[PDB]
Amino acid sequence: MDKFRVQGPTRLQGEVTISGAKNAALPILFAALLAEEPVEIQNVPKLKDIDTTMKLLTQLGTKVERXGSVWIDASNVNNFSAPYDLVKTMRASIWALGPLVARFGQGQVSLPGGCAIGARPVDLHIFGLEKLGAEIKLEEGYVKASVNGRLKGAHIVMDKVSVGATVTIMSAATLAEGTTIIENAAREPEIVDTANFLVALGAKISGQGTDRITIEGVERLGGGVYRVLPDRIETGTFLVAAAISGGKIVCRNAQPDTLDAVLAKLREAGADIETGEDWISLDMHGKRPKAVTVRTAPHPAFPTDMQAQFTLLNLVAEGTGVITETIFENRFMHVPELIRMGAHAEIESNTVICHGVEKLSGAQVMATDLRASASLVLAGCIAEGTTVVDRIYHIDRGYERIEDKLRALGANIERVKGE
Repeated sequence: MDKFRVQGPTRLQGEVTISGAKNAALPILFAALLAEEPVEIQNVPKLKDIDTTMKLLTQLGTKVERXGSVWIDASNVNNFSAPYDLVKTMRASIWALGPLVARFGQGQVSLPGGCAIGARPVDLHIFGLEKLGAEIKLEEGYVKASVNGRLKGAHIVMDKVSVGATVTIMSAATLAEGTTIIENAAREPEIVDTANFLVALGAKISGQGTDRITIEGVERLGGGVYRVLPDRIETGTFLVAAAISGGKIVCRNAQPDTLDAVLAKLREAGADIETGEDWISLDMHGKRPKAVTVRTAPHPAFPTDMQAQFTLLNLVAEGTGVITETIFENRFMHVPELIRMGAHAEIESNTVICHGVEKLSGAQVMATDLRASASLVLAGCIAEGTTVVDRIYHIDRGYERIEDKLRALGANIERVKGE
């Protein structure tokens, strides 16, 4: 089990190039099942789920290959079933359902142990496709969809905001007969990116980014070249890296408008921030951060995927600050780990009261959540001594070569193979 051995303290400063967002690349890759002509998806990070997705698409009859781009030719897709062995490691596989039923009138995806599709009183993937006219069956370890003819546009009200189901419904609606209006739609930048990709193929969609998305169905989608947007969470992670170490960093290949809440919170912490069309610079001017108040909420509000990172920021800041989760109320496993590194904090209900200390101390730590794990690596960079972060494969799956990026910023980090 690989680990990262980090030697601190080190100021993290310089430049980093932000990779494409896996959370946008995945729905775009599945949306490509709708394309009748070749598609080139650019700026796709090299991460496990991307490979898993390519293997699944191939099984469906898609011709795929990759490098910086992933080239897709779904013209001859002829198998409409995503098997257990190809989906067991990735829940995103559910996104094959909508496109398949919308373009070929049928589809099915295996549901492995731990998969909660159909378990909610109202599963929005199922609800949305049913509203569009599909008949959904949950049988023999699969979720199956079918429709006689084409799907039909409908006014669909999502009873909860769901990025997952918004992608499913929006994607399938592009080939439905008529207009579909999605109310209470997820507003995440990845939804916007998926919508713009579909439009690039010839789809008619408006309202992406707002709580209401309107799709006017078309007979077919063609092809095109589309560049995946920057990973806003990776960006925030590196901005935090500089913010907690007195450094100055410039993030290249970034998209500032996906991070309004995060940048505003860093300014409250004392960061000197500037932005350009494709870059963001953060400069602490050698100063320790000031404690801030953080409250996670649905985009465009402060993102829960940056919560662990800002908890770390508060734990080395001047003053007492509070972290409040309204999305994942017990997403605090990074706290006990940081406490073993000398951090001072109390977890109370859905909040963490942080009492910032001047310097952390190295320890052997581990968190299974991707963002928490990355935060522990950052903590090791600024702590006094040696920090060993275990099970870093979790990071490997969500960040593209974070080791190389941190090293180029000044980190003393080494990947170690099993103890």
